[PDB]
Amino acid sequence: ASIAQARKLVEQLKMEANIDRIKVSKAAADLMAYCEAHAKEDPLLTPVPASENPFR
Amino acid sequence: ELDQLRQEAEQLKNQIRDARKACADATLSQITNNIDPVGRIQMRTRRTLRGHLAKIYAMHWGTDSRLLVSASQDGKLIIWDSYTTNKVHAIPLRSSWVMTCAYAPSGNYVACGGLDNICSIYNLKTREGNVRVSRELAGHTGYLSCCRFLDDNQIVTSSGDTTCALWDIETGQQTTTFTGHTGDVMSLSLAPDTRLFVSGACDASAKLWDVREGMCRQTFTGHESDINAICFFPNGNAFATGSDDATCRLFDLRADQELMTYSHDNIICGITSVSFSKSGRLLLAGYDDFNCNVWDALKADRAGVLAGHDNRVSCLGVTDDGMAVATGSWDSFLKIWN
Amino acid sequence: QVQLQESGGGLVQPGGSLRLSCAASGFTFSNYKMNWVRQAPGKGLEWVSDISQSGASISYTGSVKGRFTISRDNAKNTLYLQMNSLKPEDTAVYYCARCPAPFTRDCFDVTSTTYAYRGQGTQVTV
Amino acid sequence: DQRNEEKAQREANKKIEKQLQKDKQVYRATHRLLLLGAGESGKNTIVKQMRILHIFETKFQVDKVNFHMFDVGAQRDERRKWIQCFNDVTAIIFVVASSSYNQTNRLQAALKLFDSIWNNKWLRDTSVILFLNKQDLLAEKVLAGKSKIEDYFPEFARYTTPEDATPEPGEDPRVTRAKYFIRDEFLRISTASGDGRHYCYPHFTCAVDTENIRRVFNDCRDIIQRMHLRQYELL
Amino acid sequence: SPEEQLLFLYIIYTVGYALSFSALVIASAILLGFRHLHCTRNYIHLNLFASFILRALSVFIKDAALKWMYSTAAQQHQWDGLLSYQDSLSCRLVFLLMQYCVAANYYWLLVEGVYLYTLLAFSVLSEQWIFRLYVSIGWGVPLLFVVPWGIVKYLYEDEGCWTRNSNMNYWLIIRLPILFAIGVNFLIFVRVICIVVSKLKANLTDIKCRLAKSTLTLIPLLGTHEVIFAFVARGTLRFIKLFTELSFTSFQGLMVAILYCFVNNEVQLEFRKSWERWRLEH
Ligand SMILES: CC(C)CCC[C@@H](C)[C@H]1CC[C@H]2[C@@H]3CC=C4C[C@@H](O)CC[C@]4(C)[C@H]3CC[C@]12C
Ligand SMILES: CC(C)CCC[C@@H](C)[C@H]1CC[C@H]2[C@@H]3CC=C4C[C@@H](O)CC[C@]4(C)[C@H]3CC[C@]12C
Ligand SMILES: CC(C)CCC[C@@H](C)[C@H]1CC[C@H]2[C@@H]3CC=C4C[C@@H](O)CC[C@]4(C)[C@H]3CC[C@]12C
Ligand SMILES: CC(C)CCC[C@@H](C)[C@H]1CC[C@H]2[C@@H]3CC=C4C[C@@H](O)CC[C@]4(C)[C@H]3CC[C@]12C
Ligand SMILES: CC(C)CCC[C@@H](C)[C@H]1CC[C@H]2[C@@H]3CC=C4C[C@@H](O)CC[C@]4(C)[C@H]3CC[C@]12C
Ligand SMILES: CC(C)CCC[C@@H](C)[C@H]1CC[C@H]2[C@@H]3CC=C4C[C@@H](O)CC[C@]4(C)[C@H]3CC[C@]12C
Ligand SMILES: *c1nc2cc(Cl)c(Cl)cc2nc1NC(C)(C)C
Repeated sequence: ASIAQARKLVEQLKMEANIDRIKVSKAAADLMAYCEAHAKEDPLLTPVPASENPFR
Repeated sequence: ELDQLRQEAEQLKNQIRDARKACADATLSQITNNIDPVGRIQMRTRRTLRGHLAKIYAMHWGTDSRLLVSASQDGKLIIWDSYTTNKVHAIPLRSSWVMTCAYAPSGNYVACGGLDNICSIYNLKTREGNVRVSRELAGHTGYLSCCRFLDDNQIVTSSGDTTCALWDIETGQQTTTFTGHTGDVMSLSLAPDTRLFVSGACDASAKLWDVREGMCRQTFTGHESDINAICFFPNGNAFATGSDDATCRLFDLRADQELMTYSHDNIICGITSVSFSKSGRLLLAGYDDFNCNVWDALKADRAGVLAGHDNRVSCLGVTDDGMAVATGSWDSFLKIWN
Repeated sequence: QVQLQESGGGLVQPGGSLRLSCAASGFTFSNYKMNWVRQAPGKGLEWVSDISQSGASISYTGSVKGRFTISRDNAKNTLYLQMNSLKPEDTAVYYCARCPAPFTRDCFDVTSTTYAYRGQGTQVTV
Repeated sequence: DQRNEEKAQREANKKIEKQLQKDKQVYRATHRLLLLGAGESGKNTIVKQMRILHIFETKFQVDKVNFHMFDVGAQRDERRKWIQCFNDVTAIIFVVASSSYNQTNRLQAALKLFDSIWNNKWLRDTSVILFLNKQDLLAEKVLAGKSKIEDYFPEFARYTTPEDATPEPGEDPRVTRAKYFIRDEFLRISTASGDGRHYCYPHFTCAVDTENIRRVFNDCRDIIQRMHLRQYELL
Repeated sequence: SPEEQLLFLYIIYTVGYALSFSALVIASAILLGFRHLHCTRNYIHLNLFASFILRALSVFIKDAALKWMYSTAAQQHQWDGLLSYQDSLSCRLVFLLMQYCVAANYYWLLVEGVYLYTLLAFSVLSEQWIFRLYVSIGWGVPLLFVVPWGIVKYLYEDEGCWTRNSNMNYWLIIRLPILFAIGVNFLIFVRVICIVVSKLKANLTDIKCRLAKSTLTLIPLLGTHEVIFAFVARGTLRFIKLFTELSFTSFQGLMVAILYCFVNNEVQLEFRKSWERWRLEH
């Protein structure tokens, strides 16, 4: 009965454990690097001029 | 054998927690202290798309950033033109209780699913111009909470069956079923490469699925209540979740834990929708307090507020070019912001 | 991770007294309504007793009123069920469960068959 | 040229808005009813008589007014999320099996689900028409006296039948207690929260009772009238 | 003194009309500028506000037009330069507009009552069509008895700027339909109060102090001030009557504006949203 549920959960836990995790500092640096690289193409971060704003 | 396998589960969970803490050498609140704030994001309603008769439960942008689909409990699947506030198609549905809708990235098809446990595919670009049912993807034993169009005739549908599914529309039978969630699977978000997707459920956990293999690649815990919305970071290496906990968390697929917590002490209302801007710098979160808050995705500061909805904000959506933010609500009005 | 492990159960003679401690971890205990449910042998999940966030409003199932009493320690994030004058009908695995959303008077699906925020349960045999 | 295609967009919008007006005239004319209930709560019989005698979807018509009843079927037992879908619903028709036994306290299980409907902050304006079903099977249970509600509700022995009692012919005092004691366990929740927004209209029905299609119509008039009377602040 | 009595009355009734006009244009702007208050009952409310404003401005003209002329006649024992206008139909038509504004106010009270009653009684109706029918009734059925009254006064009667209803039978042409409007408003008022007290009895302690507020909110809306006055003198009694028959109908515009656009719970709600929005801007 619940033996199948327990065996499936534990095999999922071991499948999730054996992964190449990275320090949170490097992931934070990469995330802020993408946020810094694509800041020019964000018309919500930087308000796009009304000349090329289709919703005006 | 149950108690010993529960012991195995608890020690393996503790091992995963220690491996996450060993990776937890910092946070964004420490690294982004040298990051200038975005200021006040004061976005104003540009258009109010009205015509719906009931609560707007779902909304999704086309890839052209012009066309929306909005699903409402009245039994309508209206296709809007966001530039000219004009309705392109008014698709009547067989079941009034539509809980989700998706606009195909090719623009040809549009989905909708709800309490009928069926995801109905409608063919917009049809030879006669009559928007007609293309397929009815039955097979879920639970309500359809979120369906996202995969590119090549595939659709990833999430149900209250606690089980996601990848359907082959041409045949009508699902090729994969994603199991492992114990609560109602509430929201989906396909990665930009459409190779991995993330699922939010009422188990307060988020799961990273391999859509091609069918395995839960990663289980994200840290939330405290039902995950109501999920959305990927634009680069597909992180995602944000919204729950009834009244907080947004930003999980990273690589860091394997929380990056930021987007909460406010004067906020006690559940988060129904989450989105990102083109740069991923602005985290748009819909709330039960009838307004959307523009969170700084790198600082957790409320950079702005999108207020003006007379009822619960149920669905958010950013255009694929990021030029606007659509906010549907239970007041039957879909507002475009910029 | 919403973790709800429980202790203090076991075997007791009819008329005895028991106190089940529900050590909650992973969610701010003072924010959300808590309750006990129990599953007697016979495949039935029944709600036992509610307790509000502050601990002011306490309800009970009829069969356990006046003989069961629950307290909550929002400082230690623990929930108790003092079980006085037990009967052989009280044999059940008692699950300490919390409702799904904080700051809500509604307490949904604590007695559901596969609830997510319900503890692993402790067996109390009388 | 873009003028012709933009005017074709306008013309399609005009057709669509005419169809949406014609569909709204039917939408706000039909009454939506969510039909809830416990396991084998007797609500299935209520479906049959509202279907034939004039999720799953039921359309019936009494006194020229259209009603749509939505029996939520093939759904799990975690009603946390899809019950938010039922705010525009005029009335949540709650069927309780008052004599579910003769599994484990189906009345207290229904009472706690009833308590969670009022306190749901999205159902804080949807009224609940309450059908306390199986009033005939509750008769034989309590007058026999081998299976009591006092073991499931100790406050029943200290409970006396209310003065607002209207016992049917054949309802001995032993049943009109259990008939009306259950009704006040639900009204203890219906009055301790949300006054003026939603209202409970408890009713006593059974498999042999046939005018259940009129009790919902009479109390859906009451729901809509009270919704209008508080728009003018007359109530 | 009779003079004193009269001047202690007309200025106050304009004051009543002035306050009704001010608060009522404020209320019309409020009902129009929020969008969320945009319903069909609020469209009937906006029409009723506009008709009350029409009768307020119309009585302002009537009392001011007469005064312009009176001032000139008495300016220098002139007498001339005053008689000509009365014979010029430039005052006959303004008095016809006055009688039409009065009739339209009474019939928009009637339309408010009929809409409320069918909202309580016949809940199967198309608010797109029924609202056009209600606008047509409130603004057009007054024409169907004010303009035949106009042609009857033109054809059959003499001068006097039609302010002398000497042949009262010809004045019945506009009196009876207004009494019909008031009588049907009274029947709708008693029905709606019966419905309100039936909803109060069926609930769970003292329904009297709540039915009091309900009835006092319903009196100005359906315009049941008139059922005591109009349906009906002694020199003391006549003075007592005209004073109330003017003051209540003058302040009922202010009372309706307050009771259905200011202390209304949804607009007190409605305001609290727009205002907050304006605030975050700062
Ligand atoms: C805020 C603004 C836009 C609203 C202005 C409304 C104005 C027109 C209202 C407010 C007060 C009113 C005036 C007060 C009373 C009188 C005296 C009377 O013998 C002639 C009409 C007259 C002069 C009214 C005309 C209309 C009036 C002037
Ligand atoms: C009283 C006469 C002079 C009418 C003209 C003044 C108007 C503008 C005044 C009178 C009553 C006032 C209202 C009194 C009640 C409230 C509730 C408060 O929470 C928000 C403002 C609001 C909604 C006020 C708005 C302004 C208001 C409508
Ligand atoms: C505009 C002013 C100067 C004179 C017009 C009278 C105004 C105050 C009144 C009279 C009739 C009223 C209109 C009656 C019906 C309609 C159509 C409806 O769909 C929108 C409101 C609207 C448009 C009302 C607006 C206000 C209104 C136009
Ligand atoms: C001296 C001048 C200002 C008098 C003007 C009177 C005007 C405002 C009155 C007379 C006729 C009335 C209109 C009659 C018909 C309609 C069409 C309806 O669908 C909306 C209301 C509307 C548009 C009314 C608005 C107010 C109205 C236009
Ligand atoms: C001098 C008289 C004619 C006018 C005084 C106002 C009268 C008519 C008002 C004041 C109180 C009102 C009554 C109070 C409540 C009820 C009970 C209801 O079941 C029938 C209508 C009835 C009876 C109302 C009818 C109208 C009413 C009688
Ligand atoms: C000055 C007057 C004519 C204008 C107001 C209308 C009067 C007649 C209305 C307003 C409030 C009404 C009262 C409201 C409360 C009730 C309680 C009800 O159980 C009996 C009738 C009674 C006692 C009503 C009698 C009539 C009443 C006094
Ligand atoms: C409440 N009760 C009464 C009772 C009586 Cl006899 C009269 Cl005349 C008036 C009443 N008014 C109220 N409430 C108000 C209208 C708010 C004062």
